[PDB]
Amino acid sequence: DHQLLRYLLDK
Amino acid sequence: TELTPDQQTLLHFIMDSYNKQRMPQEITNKILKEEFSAEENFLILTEMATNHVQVLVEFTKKLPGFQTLDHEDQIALLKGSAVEAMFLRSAEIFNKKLPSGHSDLLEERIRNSGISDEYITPMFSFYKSIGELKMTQEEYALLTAIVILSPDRQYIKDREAVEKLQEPLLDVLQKLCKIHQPENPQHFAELLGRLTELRTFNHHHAEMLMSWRVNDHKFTPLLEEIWDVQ
Ligand SMILES: CC(C)c1onc(-c2c(Cl)cccc2Cl)c1COc1ccc2c(ccn2Cc2cccc(C(=O)O)c2)c1
Repeated sequence: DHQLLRYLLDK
Repeated sequence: TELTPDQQTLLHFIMDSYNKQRMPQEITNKILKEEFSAEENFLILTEMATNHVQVLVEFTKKLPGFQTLDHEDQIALLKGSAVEAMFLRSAEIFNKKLPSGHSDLLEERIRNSGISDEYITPMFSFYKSIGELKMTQEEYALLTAIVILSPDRQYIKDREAVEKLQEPLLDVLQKLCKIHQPENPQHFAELLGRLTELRTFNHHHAEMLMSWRVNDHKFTPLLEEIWDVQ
């Protein structure tokens, strides 16, 4: 649901 | 009017990330090198769109006052502004006639990519129109940030904490529309018109994704995410 975007915002 | 020392950094802090990251030559080079088929065209456009969602998260990453907002709010924002930022980024290319854009060929692949006609017309019109404004990189970068940080978005939570971030940028755009464009007052109001037009394309787009989806057209995991389930 937001796994990929949340990841990208925590890099 | 000019620009307070506090707003003098908003222009730089923003105009920095805007140049800090561009698209890989290996990708934008395919617009020219690769063949011109309805699949190869659609495939290349998917590639750019996907690679661009990253630059977006990165650019939108910084944006002062951004990492302060609720995590269930940064997502809504990135999702609701994905396509609009992308649309505004391509407009810059066709208008700036950038060398790495290959707009002449790009416009080719675009027109022949399974895209409906109803949506192919408005698309270029917006391009010719917005093009006529002879916008400046500073106008593009600020307008984009303005687009990304739009309270009015859907599934938002603290719509009030967003307006506290967009309003500042909006104030720095007008000042420029009075400083670098005194001869015409409406400039600022010209640029804000682009916010409602971009929004019109979100509507066109949700639909052109359906046409694609029914045709066994898949998108990357990342784009599927941002555009919701593909
Ligand atoms: C999924 C794919 C088929 C797609 O669906 N709708 C759109 C679509 C269309 Cl056809 C028009 C407008 C918006 C979208 Cl989403 C797209 C991808 O189309 C584009 C076209 C141009 C784009 C992009 C992304 C970037 N650019 C330009 C660019 C070139 C070089 C460097 C940079 C940079 O990042 O500085 C940008 C995507």
